[PDB]
Amino acid sequence: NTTNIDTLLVATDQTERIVEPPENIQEKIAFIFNNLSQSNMTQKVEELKETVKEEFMPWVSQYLVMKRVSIEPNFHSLYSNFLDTLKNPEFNKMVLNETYRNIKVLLTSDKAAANFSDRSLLKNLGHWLGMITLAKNKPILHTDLDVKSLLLEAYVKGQQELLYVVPFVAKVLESSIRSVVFRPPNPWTMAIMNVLAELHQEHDLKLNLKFEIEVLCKNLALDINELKPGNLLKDK
Amino acid sequence: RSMGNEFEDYCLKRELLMGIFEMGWEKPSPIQEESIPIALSGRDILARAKNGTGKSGAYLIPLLERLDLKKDNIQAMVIVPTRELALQVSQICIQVSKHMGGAKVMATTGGTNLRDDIMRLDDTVHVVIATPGRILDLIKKGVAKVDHVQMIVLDEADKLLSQDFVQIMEDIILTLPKNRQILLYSATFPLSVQKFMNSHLQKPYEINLMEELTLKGVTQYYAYVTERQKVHCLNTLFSRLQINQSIIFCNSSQRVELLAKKISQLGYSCFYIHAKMRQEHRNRVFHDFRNGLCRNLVCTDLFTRGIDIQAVNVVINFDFPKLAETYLHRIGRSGRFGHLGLAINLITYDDRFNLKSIEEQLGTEIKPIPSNIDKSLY
Ligand SMILES: [Mg+2]
Ligand SMILES: [Mg+2]
Ligand SMILES: [Mg+2]
Repeated sequence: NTTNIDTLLVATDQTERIVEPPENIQEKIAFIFNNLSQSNMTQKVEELKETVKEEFMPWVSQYLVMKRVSIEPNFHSLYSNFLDTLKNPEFNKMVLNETYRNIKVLLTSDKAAANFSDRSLLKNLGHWLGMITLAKNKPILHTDLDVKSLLLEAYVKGQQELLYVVPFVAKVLESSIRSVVFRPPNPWTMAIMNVLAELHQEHDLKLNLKFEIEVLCKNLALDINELKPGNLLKDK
Repeated sequence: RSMGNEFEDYCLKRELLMGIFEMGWEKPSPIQEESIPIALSGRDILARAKNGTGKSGAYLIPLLERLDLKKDNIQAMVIVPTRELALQVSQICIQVSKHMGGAKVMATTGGTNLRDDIMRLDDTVHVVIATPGRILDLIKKGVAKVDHVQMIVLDEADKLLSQDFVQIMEDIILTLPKNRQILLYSATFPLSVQKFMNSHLQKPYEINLMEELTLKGVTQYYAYVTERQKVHCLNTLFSRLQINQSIIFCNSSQRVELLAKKISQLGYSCFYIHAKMRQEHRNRVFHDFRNGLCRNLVCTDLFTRGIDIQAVNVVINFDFPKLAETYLHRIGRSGRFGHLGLAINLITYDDRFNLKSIEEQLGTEIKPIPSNIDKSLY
């Protein structure tokens, strides 16, 4: 399938087992997320509070990130609007950490035994990440995800790793244009852009990755030619 | 004659490749892989292909490639039979060509305002996407000047060459330069299409580019349930599956309505579509659904566009069909948007002979619903 999440499932089955809510609560949560729309969001959010206790919220963040967000990129705005409406800043943090966790499972997974879908899962999680951090004026701390080093490590590893990582980075950075704090010419954003602009100068980078970078620039209203590529790759 | 498995191999303009990349078209599909280089050589093409916009990529790409953007003339035309298909094809064409810097695309149909289209054609249009009646009218009024049209696409030619439009089509062709490249796409080839072929196409390259409907990829279940318990069974399914968007098929327009009303009250997100609705309204509902404004669509077998909705990952047969062909139309996919993950059949005891007959006729397997979903009905 194109929505195989086994790679995430397996990695979870080797983590500290958390408290699973009773089936009637699980079922209610699935029903809510299955039937969530813009025109019932208020009603659905209220239902969510009136049914899920505080101790189940870790499970709910795991459900939302692993089972929904990773394979429903078309409803990212909806779940994000859902979080805004829920006004549960401690729930948001669980979702953030679960997002970082699954991202790392993918980034560090053996790319040879990977499912066809794993690239998509990574892109989707990156898109979501950008939406719940940058777009909402929260930083992506390097102690959670160091984007610049990710790019540099990928370039050392080869085309296969770049093929996974570059579209991941682009999906994340897409959200920066919606952030008063992180939009260009924000220094953190531009340092990543400058590394990407340097990759873009590599003659043998696959054309579709060159397009990822050029399209990222267009989305951030950046002139690709106005970027300031360094010499970080020239060591490698 | 495939130039390779990558878009890059076809020597297209870089700007055009970017548009293709942004569409999410990573590699050329088989219909593209064959259609494109022949079209780029200038050959007429006669192609068998399924109805709808799935194949628009196969002709829009060489069409856009052949445009000369320094010329302020209509250079290419796409004729389609309905206003809906014209809007869809033009939207795709605009997105595909968004990096080309100045490609002017215009859709003109009975749905769009004549006066306003006239005004629009005062300015540069390179590509016209139109219904037959409207474009013939503009050509005849001297508003659409077509003496530079070097390529015309007939999309769904069987419908374009039926009794309603065949003479209008004839009139159009005769206004075009005699050497114009013609690319014809059609699901069927009745006598009308054959006649047009012999009269107008210059030794066409003929390809069957139809992706047949397969059940491969779809996990299919059935659950025995009385009519009394179907909605409850439905509630279980929506509490146990991961549903991005779903389509729920019923066997009549009346039952679609009653079901939609019932589940709307149960907190479901849904719209419904059936036969006793004006087409404009059907189109509005389909647009909303494809745009994610609701999660589930309840409908009859009259809705054939579920195929064009990428997020649909689950189909429910609330009522089991009587015919294998009907079942295959509901659940089968071509693989371009991939395959559905999951199909679930709610069957009464009296549906069993049909279930078994259809499974066998389709050479497929429809398994019983797994235990951990079957519990919680109780
Ligand atoms: Mg029409
Ligand atoms: Mg129409
Ligand atoms: Mg019309």
